[PDB]
Amino acid sequence: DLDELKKEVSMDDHKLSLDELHNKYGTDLTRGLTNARAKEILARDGPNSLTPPPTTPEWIKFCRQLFGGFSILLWIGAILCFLAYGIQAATEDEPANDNLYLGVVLSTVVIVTGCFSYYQEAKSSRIMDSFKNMVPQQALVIRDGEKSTINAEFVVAGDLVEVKGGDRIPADLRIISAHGCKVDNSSLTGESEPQTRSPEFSSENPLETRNIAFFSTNCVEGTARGVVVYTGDRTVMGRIATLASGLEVGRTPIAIEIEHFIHIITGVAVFLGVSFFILSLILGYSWLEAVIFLIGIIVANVPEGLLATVTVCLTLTAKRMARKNCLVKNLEAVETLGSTSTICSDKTGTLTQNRMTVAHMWFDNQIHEADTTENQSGAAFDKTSATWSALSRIAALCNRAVFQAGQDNVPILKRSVAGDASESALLKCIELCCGSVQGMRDRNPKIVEIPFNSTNKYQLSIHENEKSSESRYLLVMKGAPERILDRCSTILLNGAEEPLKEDMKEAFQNAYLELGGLGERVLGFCHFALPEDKYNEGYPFDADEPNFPTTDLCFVGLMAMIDPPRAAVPDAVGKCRSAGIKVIMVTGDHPITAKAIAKGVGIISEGNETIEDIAARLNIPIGQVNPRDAKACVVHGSDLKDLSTEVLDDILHYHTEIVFARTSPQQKLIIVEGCQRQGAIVAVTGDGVNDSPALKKADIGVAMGISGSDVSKQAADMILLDDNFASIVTGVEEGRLIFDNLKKSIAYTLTSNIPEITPFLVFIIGNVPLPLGTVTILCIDLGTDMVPAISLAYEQAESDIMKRQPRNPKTDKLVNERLISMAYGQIGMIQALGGFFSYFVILAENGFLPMDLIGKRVRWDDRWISDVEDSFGQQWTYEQRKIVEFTCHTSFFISIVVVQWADLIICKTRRNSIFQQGMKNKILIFGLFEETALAAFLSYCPGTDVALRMYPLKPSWWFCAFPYSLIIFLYDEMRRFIIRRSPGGWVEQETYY
Amino acid sequence: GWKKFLWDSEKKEFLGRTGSSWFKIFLFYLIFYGCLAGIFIGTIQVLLLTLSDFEPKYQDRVAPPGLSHAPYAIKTEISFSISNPKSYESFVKSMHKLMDLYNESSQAGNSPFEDCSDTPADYIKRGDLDDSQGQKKACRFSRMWLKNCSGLDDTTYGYAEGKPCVVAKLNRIIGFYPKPLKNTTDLPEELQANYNQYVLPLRCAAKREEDREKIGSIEYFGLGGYAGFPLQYYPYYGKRLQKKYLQPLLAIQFTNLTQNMELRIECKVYGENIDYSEKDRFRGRFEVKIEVKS
Ligand SMILES: C=C(/C=C\C[C@@H](O)[C@@H](O)[C@H](O)C/C=C/C=C\[C@@H](O)C[C@@H]1O[C@H](C[C@@H](O)[C@H](O)C[C@H]2O[C@H]([C@H](O)[C@H](O)CC[C@H](O)/C=C/[C@H](C)[C@@H](O)C[C@]3(O)O[C@H](C[C@@H](O)CCCCCCC[C@@]45C[C@@H](C)C[C@@](C)(O4)[C@@H](C[C@@H](C)CCCCC[C@@H](O)[C@H](O)[C@H](O)[C@@H](O)[C@H](O)[C@H]4O[C@H](C[C@H](O)[C@H](O)/C(C)=C/[C@H](O)C[C@@H](C)[C@H](O)C(=O)N/C=C/C(=O)NCCCO)[C@H](O)[C@@H](O)[C@@H]4O)O5)[C@H](O)[C@@H](O)[C@H]3O)C[C@@H](O)[C@@H]2O)[C@@H](O)[C@H](O)[C@H]1O)CC[C@H](O)[C@@H](O)[C@H](O)[C@H](C)C[C@H]1O[C@H](/C=C\[C@@H](O)[C@H](O)C[C@@H]2C[C@@H]3C[C@H](O2)[C@@H](CC[C@H]2O[C@H](CN)C[C@H]2O)O3)[C@@H](O)[C@H](O)[C@H]1O
Ligand SMILES: *[C@@H]1O[C@H](CO[C@@H]2O[C@@H](C)[C@@H](O)[C@@H](O)[C@@H]2O)[C@@H](O[C@@H]2O[C@H](CO)[C@@H](O[C@@H]3O[C@H](CO[C@H]4O[C@H](CO)[C@@H](O)[C@H](O)[C@@H]4O)[C@@H](O)[C@H](O[C@H]4O[C@H](CO)[C@@H](O)[C@H](O)[C@@H]4O)[C@@H]3O)[C@H](O)[C@H]2NC(C)=O)[C@H](O)[C@H]1NC(C)=O
Ligand SMILES: *[C@@H]1O[C@H](CO[C@@H]2O[C@@H](C)[C@@H](O)[C@@H](O)[C@@H]2O)[C@@H](O[C@@H]2O[C@H](CO)[C@@H](O[C@@H]3O[C@H](CO)[C@@H](O)[C@H](O[C@H]4O[C@H](CO)[C@@H](O)[C@H](O)[C@@H]4O)[C@@H]3O)[C@H](O)[C@H]2NC(C)=O)[C@H](O)[C@H]1NC(C)=O
Ligand SMILES: CCCCCCCC/C=C\CCCCCCCC(=O)OC[C@H](COP(=O)(O)OCC[N+](C)(C)C)OC(=O)CCCCCCC/C=C\CCCCCCCC
Ligand SMILES: CCCCCCCC/C=C\CCCCCCCC(=O)OC[C@H](COP(=O)(O)OCC[N+](C)(C)C)OC(=O)CCCCCCC/C=C\CCCCCCCC
Ligand SMILES: CCCCCCCC/C=C\CCCCCCCC(=O)OC[C@H](COP(=O)(O)OCC[N+](C)(C)C)OC(=O)CCCCCCC/C=C\CCCCCCCC
Ligand SMILES: CCCCCCCC/C=C\CCCCCCCC(=O)OC[C@H](COP(=O)(O)OCC[N+](C)(C)C)OC(=O)CCCCCCC/C=C\CCCCCCCC
Ligand SMILES: *[C@@H]1O[C@H](CO)[C@@H](O[C@@H]2O[C@H](CO)[C@@H](O)[C@H](O)[C@H]2NC(C)=O)[C@H](O)[C@H]1NC(C)=O
Ligand SMILES: CC(C)CCC[C@@H](C)[C@H]1CC[C@H]2[C@@H]3CC=C4C[C@@H](O)CC[C@]4(C)[C@H]3CC[C@]12C
Ligand SMILES: CC(C)CCC[C@@H](C)[C@H]1CC[C@H]2[C@@H]3CC=C4C[C@@H](O)CC[C@]4(C)[C@H]3CC[C@]12C
Ligand code: ALF
Ligand SMILES: [Mg+2]
Ligand code: NA
Ligand code: NA
Repeated sequence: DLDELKKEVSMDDHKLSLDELHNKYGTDLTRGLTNARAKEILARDGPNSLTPPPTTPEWIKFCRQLFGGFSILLWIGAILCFLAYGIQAATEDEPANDNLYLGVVLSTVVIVTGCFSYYQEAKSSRIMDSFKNMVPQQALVIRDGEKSTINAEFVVAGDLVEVKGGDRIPADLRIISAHGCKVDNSSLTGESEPQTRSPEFSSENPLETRNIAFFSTNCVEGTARGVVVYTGDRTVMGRIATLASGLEVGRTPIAIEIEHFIHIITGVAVFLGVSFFILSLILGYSWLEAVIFLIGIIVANVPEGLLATVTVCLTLTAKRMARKNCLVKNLEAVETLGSTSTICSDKTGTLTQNRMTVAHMWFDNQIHEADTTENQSGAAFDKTSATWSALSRIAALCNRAVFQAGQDNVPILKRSVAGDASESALLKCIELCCGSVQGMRDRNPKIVEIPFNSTNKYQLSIHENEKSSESRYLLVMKGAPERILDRCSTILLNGAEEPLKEDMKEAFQNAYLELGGLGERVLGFCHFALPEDKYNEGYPFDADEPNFPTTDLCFVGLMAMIDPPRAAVPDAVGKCRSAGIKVIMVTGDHPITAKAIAKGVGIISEGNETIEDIAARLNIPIGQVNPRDAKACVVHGSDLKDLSTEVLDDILHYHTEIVFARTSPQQKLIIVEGCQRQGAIVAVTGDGVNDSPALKKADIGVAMGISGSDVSKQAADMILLDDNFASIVTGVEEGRLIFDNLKKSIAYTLTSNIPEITPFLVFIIGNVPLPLGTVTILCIDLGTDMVPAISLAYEQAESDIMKRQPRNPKTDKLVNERLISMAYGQIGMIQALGGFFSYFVILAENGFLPMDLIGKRVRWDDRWISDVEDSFGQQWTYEQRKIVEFTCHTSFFISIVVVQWADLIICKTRRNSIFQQGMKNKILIFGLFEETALAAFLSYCPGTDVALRMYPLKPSWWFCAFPYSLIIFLYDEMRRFIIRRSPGGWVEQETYY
Repeated sequence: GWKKFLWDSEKKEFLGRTGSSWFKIFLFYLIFYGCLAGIFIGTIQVLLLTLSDFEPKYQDRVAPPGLSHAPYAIKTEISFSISNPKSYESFVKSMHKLMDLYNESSQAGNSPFEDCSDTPADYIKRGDLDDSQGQKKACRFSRMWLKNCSGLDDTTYGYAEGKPCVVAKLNRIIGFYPKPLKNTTDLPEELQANYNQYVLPLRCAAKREEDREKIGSIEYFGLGGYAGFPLQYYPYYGKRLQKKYLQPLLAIQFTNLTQNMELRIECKVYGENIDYSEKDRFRGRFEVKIEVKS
């Protein structure tokens, strides 16, 4: 699976003669292969079917998730926890259940988090399966001189294959004889343009020559013959499919950010452990205790719910998106749009509507503009002159297409029309502002029509005149404006007629160049009243000789047409450029059309200029001008084929408005790679199959949904179910938003680690009884903290997020040291002081003063010392002192909740004040209320001091943590004040997350 | 990377910052942590002002009182061989540590040990819990009162020939008045004989019905010859108001103990403000496992 040999541009043999090609493959042009030779080649090369990818079972991925994230740090502990049980059961000591209910709780945490990480794990694309559904089941092959329909898989290289309008090309063929055959190279070019396949050769590029039919296409009309040159994994869209299924997915930014966050966390956990080991050796503890202490500190620094919390956080935004018809297959992708700095878009079908629409019209020496928007929300074109009526008669009569039966329900533009795109566009415009064409057509009976000719270059027909006062004959004709201009001598001005003097002939030339320069295709319409005296109502004008005056006609006016852009395309492109996002057009379309749509949508701002434009404005050769004076550049695919790596880097490094035209799919992949190379995230928005290799290697794919295909839909990460381009703007707002929110929730969940680890550090150092218990740390981490932190995600913006430039990937991170300095350094420290304060209060009120607590652990823990003297001389049994220690765990946990109130409030806003933003978030309020109700419930419910070991508190204790909370609030409030008044100062480069 | 992020010589940076940054950050954390320490200390001083020196504010976690014992047995088991002397050393060292506080040399002079009734008597109130009349006075408790377990005659206290002693003690509680059961028709079997209102009775027995036969003669030694605690040593006024205070003790000799067999002996005190707990096996009663294997 050599990827480089698949990135190279394809090669072929269309230059050889028919006979020569047969020598290269071994066949008969009039008899084909023999059943013996055909089967022999069937055993030699293999079947004509795209093969399937290697598949990954699911017990594999779920298990992978088990030994991942920091679940490894938790395994060392669940397993260690059991080891101690085995030792107790085999050494015969305690039948109690502490160790075990912990190995079971830790194991359960790992199993549940695994489920949460799976829900987020990239889904497994079925690129090849969709692709495989492409090839039809039975082809028509001519063997031994007879026609037979055989399984397409049984087609080999060399035999004769016949195709008919409506069938799919079973393999890569070399046309030998055609009869008006046309193919739809949508899958390779990206255009529904009907190309024609002729046995003769016409271009050095195999993709442009007509003597080659391509797999993955269909013969729209006509019949043809040919020879099989490529079958299987060797075909063109076959090389593209094989490249698509074998192009890595990448690693999203949210993931890389999670990697960095994990790294940071594990760093401080191993630092604190190595430090308390050297300390435990300087004080005296044995090696068994020093090693056990190390393991305890590391595991204690792991936050059980921050990974699952990030999953819930991302899911709520994906639902908000689902409300605006924006569905994301990958949850991680949701964020990629906000971090994108360069959007590579497709034109036909994505930037436009892929529906030829009448754009501009010429009549009465005046250019008129028509509404070319989906929902018809614009300006009419003044339907009050007689000229327009005559124009409607010309176009509506000299047109053979008709709406498809049963469209009486859909609107006028989205209905199906059988015919060319020009006659269809004209029919739709006339049916739009002139009523039903079916009655307009039956109101005037067509007598004789002479079809479009390759020599005449026009289309004409005569019909009766519905004037009940004029029984004469009407003649109408349409065609290229130059040919029709050479056939007129009058002009229908404002209704009356006038001669064709050079004044209006020059006005017609300037109008032709005006509509032509607009990237539009123009046509000319003229008509004439046949004199009923020289051609009576009974005379039949058989289409044989000159029965109609070719010249001396009456020209009425020109009519242009082009594929317009979707409604919110210009506004969305402008919004993206406003946010500092570089827009680049990439399409396999003609550079004239591509450039016109670029200037019309905002890619090439009006005023910027290309090197050819400067050479034309000055009238000098192009090799003289300097390329640095040109901001925008149009790069052609043929030229793109011959360019080095550095040249592409310079093209993107010096030109701000770029457009790649006539580019194949492999080149699309190359351009995306040229972007990522420097160091930016890329988003590709497409519709057809040639966007598949560009959507796979990009960082995020956006597929349309209504106007797309199944390959682009399955190979994308985000789907736009209504083809509303504006969803891209919404996604760039929400991405940044959901980015700024993860920081707040992370700081919130990282602040409570300190008041959770410090008690054990004091237990081993200062030799005081144990302040905080294991069953309390677990109830906090998975209970109280979750709801307030999941609610932080719903927070609104502070400033206009659509104004700042895209974040930098190498420097701006998600978790930086500025956060650690706040959670681990300033807020968590105060929380620890409040907890220890409530602790000392509980022990001082019951008889154990602070001076007598230092140095007691050895006797405070012993299970056989039933006489422990306190500061007043009383004698406490073992269970009696243990009850007080547990009541201290309960009040410590309640102190944590009290300080989390002020932490959730100071974490609500990173910069702004609370009196500005406001407490409009109902989930946060509910979080505080529930957080308090749960603590009261865990302490006061009967049977809790039996099950969980939490005793009731006396009402005076609940107020020992209040001052610390107010202080936290005031400190952070003054913190978020100097940042506002002083931008760029010490407080900013030291505490601004 | 490796080398640069450690020391570059153009910006004169170490680990990432310059000389003045480490100073700004160190000074900030010094001032911050200093304020933190001062605030914690102030909030602890107001706490020293809240509480009283002669009485714990809350006395609900220590009631009723426990019942501890010497020796110091781990897992509540007293197992020793009558031949190997290095088997009951850990026990004697404890027993001795406890009795070493009742030496007559310590109890001398008028203060603060006054001579009290040689026979059980009633309570004695030395006033309130104040500093007005200085250090209160506590009754003297002589060693010799315990007859065969005093370490004065047979230092070992009995462990030498298969006859051990167990000095039981009631947990000291401030302002706690012991209340014995009255002579009414409802009273345990044992307590009927020798009802001395002024004595809190202590009586040991066998946990299981079978072990009864295997346990011999429980001989209690105490004040006045009774198997209890004299009410005159109460109440206790606390360390601050009654330093040099001695709590009564009761010796128990388990004579005629079957050899080479684990015996479960449960001792229990009786009284009104005495209540046992199924969770705390030392509240009012206590359990001992004795096995004189020889
Ligand atoms: C399951 C776990 C593990 C344990 C769980 C545990 O609890 C339970 O399961 C229990 O185990 C249950 C298991 C039961 C198993 C069986 C039982 O059923 C059955 C029953 O067990 C009962 C016992 C049971 O009752 C026991 O007691 C249970 C406890 O066990 C542990 C004990 O304490 C302790 O182990 C007792 C065991 C024994 O003592 C061990 C002895 C040693 C092995 C050894 O020494 C003996 C001996 O020598 O070994 C020999 C074999 C040799 O080959 C070995 C080779 C030795 C190698 C030597 C190299 C050393 C070394 C190593 C180098 C790397 C570094 C280096 C520096 O040192 C370097 C230096 C060199 C150069 C040194 C060379 C020295 C040479 C030494 C050697 O040669 C040998 O000694 C020599 O060969 C000898 O032969 C010889 O005799 C030598 O003797 C001498 C040697 C010296 O002694 C020795 O060297 C010494 C002193 C060294 C000193 O350090 C030196 C010092 C002075 C010092 O250096 C010094 O100078 N300082 C001077 C300072 C100074 O000047 N200052 C001047 C000042 C001026 O200013 C002599 O010197 C030498 O010369 C001589 O050569 O090299 C050989 O065999 C023999 O010789 C043997 O005797 C403790 C516990 O395990 C357990 O409680 C039995 O009584 C009963 O009969 C039986 O039936 C997972 C843990 C949990 O995760 C965790 O929770 C854990 O539980 C907590 C941490 C517990 C802690 O907290 C608890 C309370 C609550 C906790 O539980 C909560 O959980 C807290 C949590 C924590 C966190 C936070 C929070 O809270 C919670 C939240 C977490 C959740 O939320 C999170 C989110 N936030 C998520 C989630 O995680 O988690 C407490 O209760 C605990 O107590 C407490 O620990
Ligand atoms: C409370 O009283 C304790 C007992 O007091 C004794 O009896 C009372 C009634 C009075 O008559 C009093 O005057 C008596 O002293 C008292 O403890 C006693 O302290 C002395 C002084 O250290 C100890 O004497 C020393 O004994 C050892 C050997 O002891 C053996 O027996 C004991 C058990 O009794 C075991 O524990 C030991 O392991 C030994 O098996 C002698 O080797 C030691 O020699 C020293 O003196 C000689 C001269 O006699 C010198 O030549 C040597 O160099 C040594 O300096 C002593 O003779 C005595 O053993 C000890 N009794 C007990 C039972 O332990 C206790 O200190 C008093 N406490 C307070 C707070 O008042
Ligand atoms: C605590 O209580 C016991 C028992 O009291 C008795 O039972 C209570 C539940 C309640 O009903 C009391 O009213 C009731 O007395 C006290 O000890 C008892 O004392 C009496 C009197 O000495 C004894 O009765 C004696 O019984 C003998 C045979 O068992 C008999 O020979 C004795 O004769 C004496 O009295 C007769 C007159 O009846 C006289 O003629 C004789 O000359 C001789 O004096 C006598 O009847 C009980 O046996 C005792 N009970 C026990 C269990 O020993 C006890 O003194 C009291 N303690 C205190 C400090 O108050
Ligand atoms: C009983 C007692 C209780 C004890 C409780 C202890 C609780 C522990 C509390 C906190 C733990 C602190 C551990 C250290 C945390 C450092 C954070 C860290 O490592 O985060 C990682 C950052 C990366 O950040 P980034 O991605 O933005 O980088 C982008 C770089 N780009 C873009 C240029 C490429 O790396 C960096 O910051 C660079 C690394 C800097 C390391 C500094 C080490 C300082 C540690 C100790 C100093 C002690 C001195 C005391 C004496 C003072 C003098 C009086
Ligand atoms: C000694 C004890 C120490 C304790 C320390 C811990 C304290 C932490 C707990 C509570 C702190 C409360 C802080 C009060 C802040 C009030 C701020 C405020 O009022 O700013 C006014 C805002 C701004 O409005 P605007 O101009 O933007 O509107 C524009 C409207 N347009 C658009 C229509 C024009 O108005 C709004 O936010 C809209 C109205 C919102 C009203 C919120 C009322 C609820 C407040 C607190 C809930 C109680 C929690 C209790 C937890 C304990 C559980 C047992
Ligand atoms: C917003 C999203 C929230 C997501 C969170 C998920 C919600 C989780 C919901 C429920 C899980 C809670 C399970 C608690 C299990 C307690 C088991 C227990 O109590 O069993 C009692 C045993 C009995 O032992 P025995 O038979 O020997 O007694 C003999 C006594 N004799 C002989 C003296 C009579 O005692 C022992 O095991 C003693 C050891 C005690 C072990 C306690 C372990 C509890 C661990 C974590 C608790 C966290 C749950 C907090 C609630 C959150 C609500 C949202
Ligand atoms: C129970 C828990 C109690 C907790 C109470 C905590 C109270 C302690 C609060 C603050 C004490 C720390 C003060 C540290 C002052 C020395 C810091 C220093 O050396 O700073 C130098 C800079 C001036 O250098 P530069 O920026 O011009 O150079 C530019 C250089 N380049 C480029 C690096 C930016 O200083 C500046 O910027 C000015 C920044 C000064 C920092 C203001 C922070 C104020 C925070 C809290 C005060 C509010 C307390 C409310 C308590 C109510 C209690 C009921
Ligand atoms: C102490 O216990 C012993 C038994 O160990 C008792 O003496 C036994 O008495 C029976 C008769 O009931 C004799 O058959 C045995 O031979 C005796 N054995 C010994 C070793 O003497 C003795 O009466 C008990 N004494 C006390 C005071 O309880
Ligand atoms: C703004 C700052 C300076 C105000 C600080 C107020 C201090 C002095 C207040 C706040 C909360 C108070 C404590 C609240 C509850 C109790 C429990 C009671 O049984 C003894 C007093 C004690 C321990 C109080 C002592 C005084 C105290 C610590
Ligand atoms: C707002 C901040 C900066 C004020 C901090 C005030 C500090 C410096 C004050 C608050 C309470 C004070 C303590 C109150 C009581 C005592 C007991 C006395 O026998 C020695 C001094 C000592 C220990 C004081 C030292 C200074 C102290 C700790
Ligand atoms: F629509 Al084409 F590339 F632009 F797919
Ligand atoms: Mg397309
Ligand atoms: Na945490
Ligand atoms: Na992708």
